[PDB]
Amino acid sequence: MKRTWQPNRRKRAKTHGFRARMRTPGGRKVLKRRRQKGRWRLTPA
Amino acid sequence: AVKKFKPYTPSRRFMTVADFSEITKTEPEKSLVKPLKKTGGRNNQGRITVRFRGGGHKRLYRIIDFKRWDKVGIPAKVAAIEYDPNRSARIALLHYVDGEKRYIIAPDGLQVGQQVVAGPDAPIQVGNALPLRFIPVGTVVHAVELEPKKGAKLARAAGTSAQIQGREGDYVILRLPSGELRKVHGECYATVGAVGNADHKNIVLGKAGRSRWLGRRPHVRGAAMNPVDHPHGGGEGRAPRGRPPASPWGWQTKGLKTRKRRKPSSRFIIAR
RNA sequence: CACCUCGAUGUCGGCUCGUCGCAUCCUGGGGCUGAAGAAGGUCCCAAGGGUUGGGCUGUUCGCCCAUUAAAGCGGCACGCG
RNA sequence: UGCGAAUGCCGGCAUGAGUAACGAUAAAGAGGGUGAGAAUCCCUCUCGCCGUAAGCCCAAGGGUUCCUACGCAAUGGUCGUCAGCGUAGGGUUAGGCGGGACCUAAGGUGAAGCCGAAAGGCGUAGCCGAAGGGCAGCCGGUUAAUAUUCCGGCCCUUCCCGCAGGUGCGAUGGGGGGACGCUCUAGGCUAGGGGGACCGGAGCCAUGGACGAGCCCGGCCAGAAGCGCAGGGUGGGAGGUAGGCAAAUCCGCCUCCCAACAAGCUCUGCGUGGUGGGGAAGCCCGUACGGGUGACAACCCCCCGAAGCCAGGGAGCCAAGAAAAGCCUCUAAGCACAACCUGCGGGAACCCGUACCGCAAACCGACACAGGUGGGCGGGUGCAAGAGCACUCAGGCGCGCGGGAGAACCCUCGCCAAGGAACUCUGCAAGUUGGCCCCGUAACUUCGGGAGAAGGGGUGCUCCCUGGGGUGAUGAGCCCCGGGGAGCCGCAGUGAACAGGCUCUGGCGACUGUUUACCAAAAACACAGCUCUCUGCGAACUCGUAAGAGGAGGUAUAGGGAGCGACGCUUGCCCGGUGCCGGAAGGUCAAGGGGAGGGGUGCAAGCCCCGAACCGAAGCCCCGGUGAACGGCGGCCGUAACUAUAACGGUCCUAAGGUAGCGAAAUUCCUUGUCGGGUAAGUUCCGACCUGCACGAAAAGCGUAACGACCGGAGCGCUGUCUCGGCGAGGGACCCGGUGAAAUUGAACUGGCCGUGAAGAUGCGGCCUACCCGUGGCAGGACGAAAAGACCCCGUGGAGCUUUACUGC
RNA sequence: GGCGAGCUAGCCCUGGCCAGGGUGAAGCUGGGGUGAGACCCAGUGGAGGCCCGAACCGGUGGGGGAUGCAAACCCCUCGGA
RNA sequence: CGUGGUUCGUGGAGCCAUGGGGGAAUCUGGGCGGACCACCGCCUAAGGCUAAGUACUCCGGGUGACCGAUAGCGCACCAGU
RNA sequence: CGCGGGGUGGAGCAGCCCGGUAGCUCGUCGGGCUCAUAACCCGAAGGUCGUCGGUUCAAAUCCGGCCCCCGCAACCA
RNA sequence: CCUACGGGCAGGCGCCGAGGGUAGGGCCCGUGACUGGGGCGAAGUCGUAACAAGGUAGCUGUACCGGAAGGUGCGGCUG
Ligand SMILES: [Mg+2]
Ligand SMILES: [Mg+2]
Ligand SMILES: [Mg+2]
Ligand SMILES: [Mg+2]
Ligand SMILES: [Mg+2]
Ligand SMILES: [Mg+2]
Ligand SMILES: [Mg+2]
Ligand SMILES: [Mg+2]
Ligand SMILES: [Mg+2]
Ligand SMILES: [Mg+2]
Ligand SMILES: [Mg+2]
Ligand SMILES: [Mg+2]
Ligand SMILES: [Mg+2]
Ligand SMILES: [Mg+2]
Ligand SMILES: [Mg+2]
Ligand SMILES: [Mg+2]
Ligand SMILES: [Mg+2]
Ligand SMILES: [Mg+2]
Ligand SMILES: [Mg+2]
Ligand SMILES: [Mg+2]
Ligand SMILES: [Mg+2]
Ligand SMILES: [Mg+2]
Ligand SMILES: [Mg+2]
Ligand SMILES: [Mg+2]
Ligand SMILES: [Mg+2]
Ligand SMILES: [Mg+2]
Ligand SMILES: [Mg+2]
Ligand SMILES: [Mg+2]
Ligand SMILES: [Mg+2]
Ligand SMILES: [Mg+2]
Ligand SMILES: [Mg+2]
Ligand SMILES: [Mg+2]
Ligand SMILES: [Mg+2]
Ligand SMILES: [Mg+2]
Ligand SMILES: [Mg+2]
Ligand SMILES: [Mg+2]
Ligand SMILES: [Mg+2]
Ligand SMILES: [Mg+2]
Ligand SMILES: [Mg+2]
Ligand SMILES: [Mg+2]
Ligand SMILES: [Mg+2]
Ligand SMILES: [Mg+2]
Ligand SMILES: [Mg+2]
Ligand SMILES: [Mg+2]
Ligand SMILES: [Mg+2]
Ligand SMILES: [Mg+2]
Ligand SMILES: [Mg+2]
Ligand SMILES: [Mg+2]
Ligand SMILES: [Mg+2]
Ligand SMILES: [Mg+2]
Ligand SMILES: [Mg+2]
Ligand SMILES: [Mg+2]
Ligand SMILES: [Mg+2]
Ligand SMILES: [Mg+2]
Ligand SMILES: [Mg+2]
Ligand SMILES: [Mg+2]
Ligand SMILES: [Mg+2]
Ligand SMILES: [Mg+2]
Ligand SMILES: [Mg+2]
Ligand SMILES: [Mg+2]
Ligand SMILES: [Mg+2]
Ligand SMILES: [Mg+2]
Ligand SMILES: [Mg+2]
Ligand SMILES: [Mg+2]
Ligand SMILES: [Mg+2]
Ligand SMILES: [Mg+2]
Ligand SMILES: [Mg+2]
Ligand SMILES: [Mg+2]
Ligand SMILES: [Mg+2]
Ligand SMILES: [Mg+2]
Ligand SMILES: [Mg+2]
Ligand SMILES: [Mg+2]
Ligand SMILES: [Mg+2]
Ligand SMILES: [Mg+2]
Ligand SMILES: [Mg+2]
Ligand SMILES: [Mg+2]
Ligand SMILES: [Mg+2]
Ligand SMILES: [Mg+2]
Ligand SMILES: [Mg+2]
Ligand SMILES: [Mg+2]
Ligand SMILES: [Mg+2]
Ligand SMILES: [Mg+2]
Ligand SMILES: [Mg+2]
Ligand SMILES: [Mg+2]
Ligand SMILES: [Mg+2]
Ligand SMILES: [Mg+2]
Ligand SMILES: [Mg+2]
Ligand SMILES: [Mg+2]
Ligand SMILES: [Mg+2]
Ligand SMILES: [Mg+2]
Ligand SMILES: [Mg+2]
Ligand SMILES: [Mg+2]
Ligand SMILES: [Mg+2]
Ligand SMILES: [Mg+2]
Ligand SMILES: [Mg+2]
Ligand SMILES: [Mg+2]
Ligand SMILES: [Mg+2]
Ligand SMILES: [Mg+2]
Ligand SMILES: [Mg+2]
Ligand SMILES: [Mg+2]
Ligand SMILES: [Mg+2]
Ligand SMILES: [Mg+2]
Ligand SMILES: [Mg+2]
Ligand SMILES: [Mg+2]
Ligand SMILES: [Mg+2]
Ligand SMILES: [Mg+2]
Ligand SMILES: [Mg+2]
Ligand SMILES: [Mg+2]
Ligand SMILES: [Mg+2]
Ligand SMILES: [Mg+2]
Ligand SMILES: [Mg+2]
Ligand SMILES: [Mg+2]
Ligand SMILES: [Mg+2]
Ligand SMILES: [Mg+2]
Ligand SMILES: [Mg+2]
Ligand SMILES: [Mg+2]
Ligand SMILES: [Mg+2]
Ligand SMILES: [Mg+2]
Ligand SMILES: [Mg+2]
Ligand SMILES: [Mg+2]
Ligand SMILES: [Mg+2]
Ligand SMILES: [Mg+2]
Ligand SMILES: [Mg+2]
Ligand SMILES: [Mg+2]
Ligand SMILES: [Mg+2]
Ligand SMILES: [Mg+2]
Ligand SMILES: [Mg+2]
Ligand SMILES: [Mg+2]
Ligand SMILES: [Mg+2]
Ligand SMILES: [Mg+2]
Ligand SMILES: [Mg+2]
Ligand SMILES: [Mg+2]
Ligand SMILES: [Mg+2]
Ligand SMILES: [Mg+2]
Ligand SMILES: [Mg+2]
Ligand SMILES: [Mg+2]
Ligand SMILES: [Mg+2]
Ligand SMILES: [Mg+2]
Ligand SMILES: [Mg+2]
Ligand SMILES: [Mg+2]
Ligand SMILES: [Mg+2]
Ligand SMILES: [Mg+2]
Ligand SMILES: [Mg+2]
Ligand SMILES: [Mg+2]
Ligand SMILES: [Mg+2]
Ligand SMILES: [Mg+2]
Ligand SMILES: [Mg+2]
Ligand SMILES: [Mg+2]
Ligand SMILES: [Mg+2]
Ligand SMILES: [Mg+2]
Ligand SMILES: [Mg+2]
Ligand SMILES: [Mg+2]
Ligand SMILES: [Mg+2]
Ligand SMILES: [Mg+2]
Ligand SMILES: [Mg+2]
Ligand SMILES: [Mg+2]
Ligand SMILES: [Mg+2]
Ligand SMILES: [Mg+2]
Ligand SMILES: [Mg+2]
Ligand SMILES: [Mg+2]
Ligand SMILES: [Mg+2]
Ligand SMILES: [Mg+2]
Ligand SMILES: [Mg+2]
Ligand SMILES: [Mg+2]
Ligand SMILES: [Mg+2]
Ligand SMILES: [Mg+2]
Ligand SMILES: [Mg+2]
Ligand SMILES: [Mg+2]
Ligand SMILES: [Mg+2]
Ligand SMILES: [Mg+2]
Ligand SMILES: [Mg+2]
Ligand SMILES: [Mg+2]
Ligand SMILES: [Mg+2]
Ligand SMILES: [Mg+2]
Ligand SMILES: [Mg+2]
Ligand SMILES: [Mg+2]
Ligand SMILES: [Mg+2]
Ligand SMILES: [Mg+2]
Ligand SMILES: [Mg+2]
Ligand SMILES: [Mg+2]
Ligand SMILES: [Mg+2]
Ligand SMILES: [Mg+2]
Ligand SMILES: [Mg+2]
Ligand SMILES: [Mg+2]
Ligand SMILES: [Mg+2]
Ligand SMILES: [Mg+2]
Ligand SMILES: [Mg+2]
Ligand SMILES: [Mg+2]
Ligand SMILES: [Mg+2]
Ligand SMILES: [Mg+2]
Ligand SMILES: [Mg+2]
Ligand SMILES: [Mg+2]
Ligand SMILES: [Mg+2]
Ligand SMILES: [Mg+2]
Ligand SMILES: [Mg+2]
Ligand SMILES: [Mg+2]
Ligand SMILES: [Mg+2]
Ligand SMILES: [Mg+2]
Ligand SMILES: [Mg+2]
Ligand SMILES: [Mg+2]
Ligand SMILES: [Mg+2]
Ligand SMILES: [Mg+2]
Ligand SMILES: [Mg+2]
Ligand SMILES: [Mg+2]
Ligand SMILES: [Mg+2]
Ligand SMILES: [Mg+2]
Ligand SMILES: [Mg+2]
Ligand SMILES: [Mg+2]
Ligand SMILES: [Mg+2]
Ligand SMILES: [Mg+2]
Ligand SMILES: [Mg+2]
Ligand SMILES: [Mg+2]
Ligand SMILES: [Mg+2]
Ligand SMILES: [Mg+2]
Ligand SMILES: [Mg+2]
Ligand SMILES: [Mg+2]
Ligand SMILES: [Mg+2]
Ligand SMILES: [Mg+2]
Ligand SMILES: [Mg+2]
Ligand SMILES: [Mg+2]
Ligand SMILES: [Mg+2]
Ligand SMILES: [Mg+2]
Ligand SMILES: [Mg+2]
Ligand SMILES: [Mg+2]
Ligand SMILES: [Mg+2]
Ligand SMILES: [Mg+2]
Ligand SMILES: [Mg+2]
Ligand SMILES: [Mg+2]
Ligand SMILES: [Mg+2]
Ligand SMILES: [Mg+2]
Ligand SMILES: [Mg+2]
Ligand SMILES: [Mg+2]
Ligand SMILES: [Mg+2]
Ligand SMILES: [Mg+2]
Ligand SMILES: [Mg+2]
Ligand SMILES: [Mg+2]
Ligand SMILES: [Mg+2]
Ligand SMILES: [Mg+2]
Ligand SMILES: [Mg+2]
Ligand SMILES: [Mg+2]
Ligand SMILES: [Mg+2]
Ligand SMILES: [Mg+2]
Ligand SMILES: [Mg+2]
Ligand SMILES: [Mg+2]
Ligand SMILES: [Mg+2]
Ligand SMILES: [Mg+2]
Ligand SMILES: [Mg+2]
Ligand SMILES: [Mg+2]
């Protein structure tokens, strides 16, 4: 039946994308955290 | 005055529709003087703050003239009477001799063709607006202002009206549709006549759908809920209130008065 | 009563399949009778086999209808998921 | 710092086991080819399956999967020469398609401005924001692979410059327009389709007949201007003007005068059109796909005909149906050797996408997963219609293990003598019924219904006669509705497929609807409708610290809260307690005021601290009201000229002692109450009685036509439900070849009885029985597996919920 | 303290979809009727949380499946349309 | 008056800070020495700056009765993969 | 079996707490008024306090046992 | 089969048809747990509604209420 993942390029960017992450102070920390952990990708591709 | 139907379906058996004979040639609803786009929206910033709303036919707003003193002296001709979905009353299209067009909330009797006008002048006749002080004591009026220059606010619902009971000082004593005895400033504009379309109160929606067209989603009793979410939810099964009847938010809902006591408005009132 | 089982021994009734006990419902053999005969009563021997179909109720049970040689009681984790 | 246990942790390898499985029962067979190797790759022929698809085209998502060469270790549920797999090379071409150098929608963001300890929250304009508005490309050819993109043909847009001709030009501003619902629908077209005795075309005569008005195949597509046909849009002129936040000559309003029609003007659709292009079967070529010929192909009439086009078309209706730009008009600054408008000519025209999958082996589901995924096309014949059903075209597929065998048992199917619900918790299940036309149809009813009630008859083919309509000329032909008559055949004519079993009677809910995604669809929720109550508008109420916002651009015929729940007849008594409402008195009451009087220290002025009276809110007390407010609504005893019973009476208590109606009930404990009905028999069902353990009037009372995949009772019909089984079919099970899991598992050389044992022994005692090892089967035992029992208790363990528990906010 | 409404629930903006058949409300026109009416009848008309039934949305009963094709599926049946 | 800070939890509760109300003085002015008064003393509020001694280790180096690939950082190896 | 309440003239209720006093209405009996009955008025009688024990100087009263009566309870199972 | 054969009879088919069967209606009668009132019955119970202002003038149509007669409201009649 209909499962939970329903890919949608715009939604993904609008929700987890770099710019969205930079607006909220909470988001900017997610970046700070990932950057400090040395992630190769700060944001979903 | 009110249409019946033959029971050729259940619900049609009890269903009742408004009479639209008063509606002078009409359908398109006069762009320019309105409509504006009306923002159907059931919440505030995110959150529902009035339960059980949403859906129901799309609707164009008619920007109506709740301040007639806007054009004192200038007479106008009643061009049309039309259906306004945003209110119980019906609206009249006014052709001012200025060439200005405006919708007025149509009073009972108002016939297409009549001249109408507003001002201290103005012949006390249905359709005309005046400051309250210049209106004969005892005359029935509508679309009243509550404070001078702040626009009409009282007696606008289909069938309603206020009565002028007397004057005292800069104020006059009105009897409002509610039955309340109110002092209002004599400078406040009113308009002679009662509102009209007074058979409105006698329509029978007939079916659930009809309520839905009007944007009214099903309303559920506290009784039908659980304690988590209403003072009346619980039991096993059916259950009296087991407390003084309450609203979802805890307050009592049978008689418990709610008007703020120390309200400055207090010294201008005197009834039910 | 609280002894094994609560890091699990699935619980009524029905169905299916039975097997065993005899304190025997029928059939077989007996004694006694307040046993003329026929039919019973009561006790003794006997477990080979047999021990119906339906209405009512989830029912076990029981009541009832129509039969029958008889429409037997119990045990098997109130046998058997 | 020493391991055997922790349902320990990581890893490795075992057991079950050559066992279950190999993923839809649409299906396969042979020949030839390739190759080290072939049921599995290529080719041919035969067979089967999809065809409102299982074919084709878009949008998402995916991101090389695309084409080609080489290749098979792994991935492929087997095989593999094959592949969506490994290596390499190639492949995506736009002024007109989509999106962007356009518009705005919800919403988002946000100069101004407002609020907030910080973070930050709001917010007019503006800006962002699309599958909506606007906007210029059609047909065909070409590649192994792209094409409205390259090409060929025909056609068009904007921008810059210039030439000419025209006009007061000129905007972010004014105005118009864009511009809008649902249902039904006219005319005329188009797409699409059928037929043709006409036109073109290779061939064909088998097997008894046919050289025939035979069989088979095809008979179009695009196209500017002009021209037709059909529609859409639109009145013209003059005068006045104070309104459209400046100004208008524009729009609005008034007057007058001319058209009232689409006349004209304008726009669109379709036809036609210079020209351009396509062009079957069959046969021949080799494919792995295509290519030649047919060909100088023909290229035409008739019919059916859209849900699509003319489109802003028409009618009706109520629930009353975006915005903004493009566009046109108006003027403002400004400029008017400007500028704009028209025509012509020359130049200029950018960024991104474009492969391939796309109902699926390439997307979402760990999988080449029987699930899920939005838009368009979706041919033919028949069946009343249709996107239904059967078969079939184009196209695409036989589902990535096979070969045998013919047991039990299982699944999915077909049939059954006599009986026909005797089955069972229950007709569960299955069967019966079944489409269309006609006849015909009850109680009751809210007059609509109930109705497809029920129950019946007809149903094919042949010839003859005949009515009406459409399209054509009235006509023929073609198409469409029929009507009458006489006959033919079978067991059977909706001959296959798709297609109600019916009735009677209770309970609950009025009704259509809604719900526990994944054990409950219901008598639960909702619902129109009735009542109570709050709310005068900066409304109440809700969200928020606030600003702010919803309410509502609403205003008591409105909005919030609560209960009840269509409709009918109704809805009694109690205000003592609790709630709410009212009450300027009185009692009590905090801070504060007030200070009579007292205390500490100073030599003293003083400083400092207590402190009575009395004056001080809400709240509470107190006095009243209030029942569609929380709620409540009696006990014992006696009595009538048979008996029995008690209309009547006595007494005790209450705030008042249950009215109507109903009642062994979705409520009745005793209980299968008693009586009557149904049945041969009735713990249930229906009617009734009233002894109501423990009905009763808006947590409504009693009824009610219609409605229900609700729950109960009965009958007819029909049956494999059953007496009571039997046979048959296919997919498994079984054997062979290929691949090959799992939970479980202290180790095992693992028998019966009677005992014993922590009380239910393969493992101890006695006796009995018993050669070693498997295979197909059954399920009594291994207190069999699974899950650290959900029940129960325990823990001064947790959590949701309640309130006149405590204490806070 | 952050992350989530790409599932699911509600609402907001903008689009799309619902084969075919049946029943036949009002209104309208006509006829009758009356002092005038109500009203009756015929045709026309085409209303409805109306009927039958695909798509589509469902999930009623049964059977199968239960280390599944599937961590909700398949078949028959059924509800709305 | 309401609170915080200090060992101080309203305590005999001073001191320092301050949301509210009232509200001065400039050396004989003011604060403090734990309620308050006297006495005796200490100190100058309502402006600001100020090295060093102190904390930490992304980074570099030196050491080890520190590990030695199930250890040691999650990573000795193209791992925050 | 549990828990609470109760038994008092003929009927129905007090008095039991706080020991010494049995009280109320109705009924019963006698007498009035009426022709008569009832209503009404005047008089009166009638109970050891369920029963058996115990406490006390004294028990309806305080305590215990039995007997009945009313009401509640009997849940997970 | 018979002829006196372009005929008759036998025999075959068809129509209608007594009635039987299936189904649904209509009227009437009998009967039924139980239930409604009614009539009648020498000396039963409760009250007093009416007849004399019947001791609240009566009666009345309706409406509500009450063991019961009845009472009350609204309007009417006088008998
Ligand atoms: Mg779906
Ligand atoms: Mg994922
Ligand atoms: Mg996942
Ligand atoms: Mg998108
Ligand atoms: Mg920062
Ligand atoms: Mg990197
Ligand atoms: Mg937000
Ligand atoms: Mg209403
Ligand atoms: Mg509700
Ligand atoms: Mg609930
Ligand atoms: Mg919640
Ligand atoms: Mg609550
Ligand atoms: Mg409650
Ligand atoms: Mg209850
Ligand atoms: Mg024990
Ligand atoms: Mg013990
Ligand atoms: Mg165990
Ligand atoms: Mg014996
Ligand atoms: Mg014996
Ligand atoms: Mg014998
Ligand atoms: Mg004998
Ligand atoms: Mg004898
Ligand atoms: Mg039964
Ligand atoms: Mg028995
Ligand atoms: Mg029994
Ligand atoms: Mg036995
Ligand atoms: Mg037992
Ligand atoms: Mg037994
Ligand atoms: Mg048992
Ligand atoms: Mg079982
Ligand atoms: Mg069982
Ligand atoms: Mg070890
Ligand atoms: Mg050990
Ligand atoms: Mg095995
Ligand atoms: Mg096997
Ligand atoms: Mg196998
Ligand atoms: Mg197969
Ligand atoms: Mg293949
Ligand atoms: Mg091929
Ligand atoms: Mg893509
Ligand atoms: Mg690749
Ligand atoms: Mg390929
Ligand atoms: Mg190859
Ligand atoms: Mg390989
Ligand atoms: Mg392989
Ligand atoms: Mg596989
Ligand atoms: Mg090879
Ligand atoms: Mg490849
Ligand atoms: Mg395209
Ligand atoms: Mg573009
Ligand atoms: Mg540019
Ligand atoms: Mg843009
Ligand atoms: Mg924009
Ligand atoms: Mg800030
Ligand atoms: Mg913001
Ligand atoms: Mg905004
Ligand atoms: Mg568009
Ligand atoms: Mg458009
Ligand atoms: Mg374009
Ligand atoms: Mg092309
Ligand atoms: Mg291609
Ligand atoms: Mg080109
Ligand atoms: Mg010029
Ligand atoms: Mg000028
Ligand atoms: Mg504009
Ligand atoms: Mg048409
Ligand atoms: Mg065409
Ligand atoms: Mg055509
Ligand atoms: Mg020819
Ligand atoms: Mg030739
Ligand atoms: Mg021949
Ligand atoms: Mg020829
Ligand atoms: Mg042809
Ligand atoms: Mg043709
Ligand atoms: Mg064509
Ligand atoms: Mg053409
Ligand atoms: Mg004009
Ligand atoms: Mg003008
Ligand atoms: Mg102006
Ligand atoms: Mg003009
Ligand atoms: Mg025209
Ligand atoms: Mg054309
Ligand atoms: Mg043309
Ligand atoms: Mg040509
Ligand atoms: Mg040519
Ligand atoms: Mg060709
Ligand atoms: Mg190839
Ligand atoms: Mg229109
Ligand atoms: Mg703009
Ligand atoms: Mg101009
Ligand atoms: Mg040009
Ligand atoms: Mg492409
Ligand atoms: Mg492509
Ligand atoms: Mg494709
Ligand atoms: Mg699918
Ligand atoms: Mg599909
Ligand atoms: Mg599709
Ligand atoms: Mg496909
Ligand atoms: Mg594929
Ligand atoms: Mg596969
Ligand atoms: Mg699949
Ligand atoms: Mg997949
Ligand atoms: Mg499904
Ligand atoms: Mg079609
Ligand atoms: Mg078809
Ligand atoms: Mg036919
Ligand atoms: Mg059909
Ligand atoms: Mg089909
Ligand atoms: Mg084919
Ligand atoms: Mg195959
Ligand atoms: Mg397969
Ligand atoms: Mg068959
Ligand atoms: Mg049979
Ligand atoms: Mg038979
Ligand atoms: Mg039968
Ligand atoms: Mg039986
Ligand atoms: Mg039975
Ligand atoms: Mg059942
Ligand atoms: Mg039944
Ligand atoms: Mg069935
Ligand atoms: Mg059959
Ligand atoms: Mg059927
Ligand atoms: Mg008929
Ligand atoms: Mg009918
Ligand atoms: Mg019925
Ligand atoms: Mg029928
Ligand atoms: Mg029939
Ligand atoms: Mg035939
Ligand atoms: Mg004709
Ligand atoms: Mg035509
Ligand atoms: Mg003709
Ligand atoms: Mg005929
Ligand atoms: Mg026939
Ligand atoms: Mg049917
Ligand atoms: Mg009933
Ligand atoms: Mg319902
Ligand atoms: Mg739904
Ligand atoms: Mg659902
Ligand atoms: Mg569920
Ligand atoms: Mg659940
Ligand atoms: Mg507001
Ligand atoms: Mg608003
Ligand atoms: Mg209200
Ligand atoms: Mg309810
Ligand atoms: Mg109800
Ligand atoms: Mg009541
Ligand atoms: Mg009373
Ligand atoms: Mg009360
Ligand atoms: Mg009171
Ligand atoms: Mg009260
Ligand atoms: Mg009060
Ligand atoms: Mg006072
Ligand atoms: Mg004080
Ligand atoms: Mg003081
Ligand atoms: Mg002193
Ligand atoms: Mg006082
Ligand atoms: Mg009180
Ligand atoms: Mg008083
Ligand atoms: Mg007696
Ligand atoms: Mg006698
Ligand atoms: Mg006597
Ligand atoms: Mg009495
Ligand atoms: Mg009661
Ligand atoms: Mg009663
Ligand atoms: Mg009754
Ligand atoms: Mg009964
Ligand atoms: Mg009850
Ligand atoms: Mg009987
Ligand atoms: Mg009976
Ligand atoms: Mg039952
Ligand atoms: Mg009882
Ligand atoms: Mg009730
Ligand atoms: Mg009750
Ligand atoms: Mg009630
Ligand atoms: Mg009822
Ligand atoms: Mg329903
Ligand atoms: Mg149902
Ligand atoms: Mg029966
Ligand atoms: Mg069978
Ligand atoms: Mg077979
Ligand atoms: Mg094998
Ligand atoms: Mg052995
Ligand atoms: Mg043993
Ligand atoms: Mg031993
Ligand atoms: Mg042994
Ligand atoms: Mg063996
Ligand atoms: Mg074996
Ligand atoms: Mg076993
Ligand atoms: Mg087995
Ligand atoms: Mg176990
Ligand atoms: Mg445990
Ligand atoms: Mg605790
Ligand atoms: Mg969502
Ligand atoms: Mg479609
Ligand atoms: Mg539609
Ligand atoms: Mg229709
Ligand atoms: Mg007429
Ligand atoms: Mg008609
Ligand atoms: Mg009509
Ligand atoms: Mg019609
Ligand atoms: Mg419907
Ligand atoms: Mg229906
Ligand atoms: Mg149906
Ligand atoms: Mg349907
Ligand atoms: Mg299902
Ligand atoms: Mg369900
Ligand atoms: Mg099942
Ligand atoms: Mg199932
Ligand atoms: Mg169906
Ligand atoms: Mg269906
Ligand atoms: Mg402190
Ligand atoms: Mg303390
Ligand atoms: Mg502290
Ligand atoms: Mg001090
Ligand atoms: Mg201060
Ligand atoms: Mg000083
Ligand atoms: Mg100091
Ligand atoms: Mg100091
Ligand atoms: Mg200083
Ligand atoms: Mg300083
Ligand atoms: Mg510093
Ligand atoms: Mg340190
Ligand atoms: Mg370092
Ligand atoms: Mg070492
Ligand atoms: Mg290692
Ligand atoms: Mg390591
Ligand atoms: Mg090593
Ligand atoms: Mg490190
Ligand atoms: Mg590691
Ligand atoms: Mg690395
Ligand atoms: Mg007594
Ligand atoms: Mg005493
Ligand atoms: Mg007396
Ligand atoms: Mg006396
Ligand atoms: Mg005693
Ligand atoms: Mg004594
Ligand atoms: Mg409990
Ligand atoms: Mg009859
Ligand atoms: Mg009688
Ligand atoms: Mg009688
Ligand atoms: Mg009297
Ligand atoms: Mg009287
Ligand atoms: Mg009287
Ligand atoms: Mg009289
Ligand atoms: Mg009366
Ligand atoms: Mg009565
Ligand atoms: Mg009484
Ligand atoms: Mg009177």
